[PDB]
Amino acid sequence: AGSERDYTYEELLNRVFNIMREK
Amino acid sequence: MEFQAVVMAVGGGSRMTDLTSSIPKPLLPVGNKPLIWYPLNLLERVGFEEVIVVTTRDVQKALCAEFKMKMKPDIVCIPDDADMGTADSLRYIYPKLKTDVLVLSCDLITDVALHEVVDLFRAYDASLAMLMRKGQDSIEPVPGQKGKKKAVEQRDFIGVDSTGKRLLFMANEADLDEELVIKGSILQKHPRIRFHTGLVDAHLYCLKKYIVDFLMENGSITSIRSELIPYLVRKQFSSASSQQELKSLDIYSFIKEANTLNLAPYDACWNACRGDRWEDLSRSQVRCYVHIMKEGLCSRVSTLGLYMEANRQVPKLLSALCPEEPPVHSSAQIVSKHLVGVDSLIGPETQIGEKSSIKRSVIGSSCLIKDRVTITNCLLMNSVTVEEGSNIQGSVICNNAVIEKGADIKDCLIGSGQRIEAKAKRVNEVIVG
Amino acid sequence: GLHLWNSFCSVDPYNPQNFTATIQTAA
Amino acid sequence: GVTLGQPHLSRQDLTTLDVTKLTPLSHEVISRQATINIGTIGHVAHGKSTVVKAISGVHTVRFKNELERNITIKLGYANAKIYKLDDPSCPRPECYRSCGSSTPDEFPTDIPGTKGNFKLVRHVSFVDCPGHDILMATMLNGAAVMDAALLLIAGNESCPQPQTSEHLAAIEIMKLKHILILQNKIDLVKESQAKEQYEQILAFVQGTVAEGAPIIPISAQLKYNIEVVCEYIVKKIPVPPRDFTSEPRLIVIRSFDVNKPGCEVDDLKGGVAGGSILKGVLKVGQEIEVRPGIVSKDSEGKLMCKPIFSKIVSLFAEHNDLQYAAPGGLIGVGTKIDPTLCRADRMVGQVLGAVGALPEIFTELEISYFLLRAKVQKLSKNEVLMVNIGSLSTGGRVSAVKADLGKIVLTNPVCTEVGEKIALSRRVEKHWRLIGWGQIRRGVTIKPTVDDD
Amino acid sequence: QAVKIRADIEVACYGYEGIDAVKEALRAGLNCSTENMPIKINLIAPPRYVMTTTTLERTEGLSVLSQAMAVIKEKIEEKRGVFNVQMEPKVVTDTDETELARQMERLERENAEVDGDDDAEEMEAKAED
Repeated sequence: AGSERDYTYEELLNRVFNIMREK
Repeated sequence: MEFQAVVMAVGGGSRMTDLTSSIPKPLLPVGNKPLIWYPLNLLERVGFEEVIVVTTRDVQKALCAEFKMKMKPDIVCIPDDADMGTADSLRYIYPKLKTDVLVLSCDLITDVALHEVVDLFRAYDASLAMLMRKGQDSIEPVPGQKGKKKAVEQRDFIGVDSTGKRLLFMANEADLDEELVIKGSILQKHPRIRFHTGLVDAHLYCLKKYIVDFLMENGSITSIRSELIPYLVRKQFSSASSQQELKSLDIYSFIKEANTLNLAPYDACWNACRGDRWEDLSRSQVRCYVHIMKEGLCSRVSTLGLYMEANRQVPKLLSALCPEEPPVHSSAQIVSKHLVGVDSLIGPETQIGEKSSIKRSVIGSSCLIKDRVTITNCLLMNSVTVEEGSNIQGSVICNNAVIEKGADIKDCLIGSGQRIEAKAKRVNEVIVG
Repeated sequence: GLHLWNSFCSVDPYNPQNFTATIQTAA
Repeated sequence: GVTLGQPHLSRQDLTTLDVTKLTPLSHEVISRQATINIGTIGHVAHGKSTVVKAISGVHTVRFKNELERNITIKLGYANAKIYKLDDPSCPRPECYRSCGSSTPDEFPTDIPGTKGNFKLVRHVSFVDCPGHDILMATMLNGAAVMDAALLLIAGNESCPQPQTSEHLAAIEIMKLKHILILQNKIDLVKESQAKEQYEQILAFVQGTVAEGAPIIPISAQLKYNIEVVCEYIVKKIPVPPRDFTSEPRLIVIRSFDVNKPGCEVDDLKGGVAGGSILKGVLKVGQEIEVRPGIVSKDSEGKLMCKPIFSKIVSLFAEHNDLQYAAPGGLIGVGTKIDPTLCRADRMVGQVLGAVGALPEIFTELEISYFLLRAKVQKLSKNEVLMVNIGSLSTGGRVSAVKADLGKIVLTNPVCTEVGEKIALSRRVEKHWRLIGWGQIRRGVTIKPTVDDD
Repeated sequence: QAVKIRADIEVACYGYEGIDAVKEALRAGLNCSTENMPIKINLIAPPRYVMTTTTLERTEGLSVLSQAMAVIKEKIEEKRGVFNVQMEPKVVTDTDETELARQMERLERENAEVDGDDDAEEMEAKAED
């Protein structure tokens, strides 16, 4: 999420997982 | 021209809710032929070639082009919604009918001859004719109801007078409490009558176009066999001296008939049909009568006990109806015949082996059998996979029944895809599924 | 004509994949 | 040609009428019509209708009593215009705005804290089907045109079902690699089960052209936590190259009539037929024909053929009014044929093309078949079965077999070019499960019944 | 003292003119209308049409409608069309109107396009035997 050109799968997994569960 | 038969199969016919099943009732193939095509056989036999059959589109998709009768079937898709009354169903198809009607149910399995009813109809030219039977005392092994269950039903009273022809009174005790009542003035004309209790109806009714014409305008009428016939039998004498439109549309209004010759002449009426007086039989306000038989088989399938009885009690009528159809079927891969009950049926795509004695019962398609198997006075039905160590004593089976090994059962009633372990018993048929 | 008919459906003559009607009449 | 529809998009000019565009990336197509069609697969336990509606809305229609045919394939489709949000600093999917086709080509940003005017990427149509084998059977023989595909791989289930294996077998047959696998039900699935499903996905995508495809999880059952797809529908944007100018050919997938009872004489309209245009550019006021036409078994038994023709008067897509249509997506035409022939999808499986573009019309043919499953019996000699071509199902009659070759006659006339594909299914159990497919080798022409008065 | 008369007609065309043929033909009929008896060109479902007329004299109305579909028949025959007469001119009652309206509404309901977004199909059994 820090960059724009391509992204790491597991970074986005952790980000969305944290967003959906706690906030 | 003479008649226009109608077969009524709108969901339940009279009341499907009395029993529970996964298949629509007309679609149910008891005796390896679907039940609705038993009345069709007699309809063809008497000489009819037109059947206006009313049914849901689901069943029309369901029977999947099985049999091609030589009739002229005209299937009409009833609206699905929830349910419509019989009178409403007759209302929906009004434009097609032109002559008299011969309304029929979709569950009548019978051996009667249709000669007597039409004979009386042509003879006494009345407005009704019913086929009725003395109530059959039903004694048989219980339908898996744990042998402990009783029900209370109305004791209907039906007052045929003297000769077993003219019907004058019909009612039931459901609304009554202790004792019945009569108008009284009838006894001054017919001093001696008699009563019958616990009989069997048929829904095989012959009507006349005035009845349906009157029915169409009236909106309070919803069922044919529930209120219409009692209303007719009541009006047979109620206000008969008062009369014999624009006020509840009196039934007496729509009766106009005479004797005039135009393309269909008639002979001199002085001595043509029992001519003794100046005029005997030319005018009729309303007349209701029945033909009461005393023996044979004229049943209808509306419960589960009737289901077992009809399944087990029509193996011999099939041979008389279709003498060129053997009870065995060459399409089935029969292994042995010496251990097969002669008084039993078997369908296509069946596998058997040692000790596969299907005794006095029925079996359907895709059936697979192994050693130590009997279907003794039972009903196995479609896509059944059974192996060694099996036995039944009479029940209902359906699609995807499975028996693995050593399952010896008595009165095994089972639903779709219900796996059964070894060494199981079903002394009470219950439901399971 | 034989024990083969089995209607099972509408036989409408205007089906363009099975046309059994006056198709194209003229003078 | 000329196409505005709504004031949101500008109007094209019917003056130049030049095929020199020849580009999927044109200003008045990426905003106007969905020339890029994408499929979605996954069989059971996912409910792709929900995720498709999440971007477009309610899709697919029926008629209950289809009448006449009752065999037309129940393929559904929808349109959506993807337009990424423009922001100097967008923490993706903050550079996302994609929604339906109502919004104009370049919408003025109204997001809190930022302004501007964001453009779109490319109009995209989505295609699906609520049946398992019918969808692969239909796109096997070149009926469903697509450039990419998506998979839902249901997360509320066990290890990938044999439905997945069928799906990879089909796509391997199709020689396409632009397939995005999208994990499902991440909301109900916990971290450990998500890792297990991810490992299974990697262990099962190997050995296929879909290996290495982007995998991303979506909580589609609740239609919530949809951010990841909201960003990679823009990020994952492979180029769908396309050729446009050639000759107009079309396959009719459905037909109907818009007239209502009680309509007066002056307000009578012709029937409408909707299908997919394969190649070429269709023009308003152009000349179009349908080769098979009306079939009529005469006293000889030969058909009537009669490739009837009528000038096209009106064309449209979805709700807009478009002229000079282009290949891609699904389009309907309000031809001038009498509605008594165009009512209730009377005849499906036809062809539509310009004058002089009538292909061969063979009824006896030879094919090259391929088996798919492991062990299987060879093709049966003198057998009755069902054949599926374009969007059309019929009961053929195979005559001869040269081991791995077959020559077969058809009970109904068929309009096809030699070298296309074919599907074969055998009547078994209480239905016809598909057995195989093939490519037509050569065809003996039927009697040339193309004639006119 | 008036009366209602109804007739049933079938018209179609399969040449190159198309629907523009029959639309041209049908508007010929009301072009031949007399000054006082009016005729309504109504459609209930293609390729069927219903003729309805209010009148006071039976013979003139029936004769004028007869020559009406006669000229329509010749005109459509000039275009390689079809022409069928099914229900002859006949006096009409209120019950006939009510039943025709009922069947009209029923068929309009049937012809309507129903939603088919359902994601489940009955397709494991499609045999025809």
